[PDB]
Amino acid sequence: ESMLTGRVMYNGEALQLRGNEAVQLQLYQHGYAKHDPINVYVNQDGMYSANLFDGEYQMITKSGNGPWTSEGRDTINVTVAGNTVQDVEVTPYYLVRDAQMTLEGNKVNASFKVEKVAGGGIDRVFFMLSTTQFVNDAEHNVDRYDETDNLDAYDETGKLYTFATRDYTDNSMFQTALKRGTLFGRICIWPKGSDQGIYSKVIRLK
Repeated sequence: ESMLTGRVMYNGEALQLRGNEAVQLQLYQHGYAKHDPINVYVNQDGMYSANLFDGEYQMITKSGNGPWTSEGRDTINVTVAGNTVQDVEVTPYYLVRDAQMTLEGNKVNASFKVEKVAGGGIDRVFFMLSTTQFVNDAEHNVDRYDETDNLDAYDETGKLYTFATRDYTDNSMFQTALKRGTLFGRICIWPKGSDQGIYSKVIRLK
């Protein structure tokens, strides 16, 4: 069996997603009308891998699934002949730019800049803390902190967003992560209309 791999990307760059099983691509072998696809998951770094027999496939994003619009959505004809690469281009709503999360004693200061692509408005923004690198909207074994006011005031490319400072003095997992020297963070923009967040890269704060 061969491996079909690739990236979900925009303008040359793989997207930062919720890994696990939240974002799926579809592979069709009998035409789109037959509505019988193979499921392929996309990881937190925008990469997918599928174990397939050689042959002809049509690959497409799953309608409505992922922090992007249907712009340019169409089937991509793929010939799998041994291990094969095929990227998928999408148009995101937003990207999280210049993400910074800094540790100051027991406090965390997080900020970022908005890049507006398709746009449509920002539903919520939040950051996550974790003792490991696997951090997303559901997995965050130290904290998740959301802000939801005035987000329309940041709905423009280049706008700097600064979170309220958060103190983690009595969080045993946090204090342990400090002492073990292992604290990870991530930031998310949730676009209005999206089923999924778009993220910064994972940041190691300590």
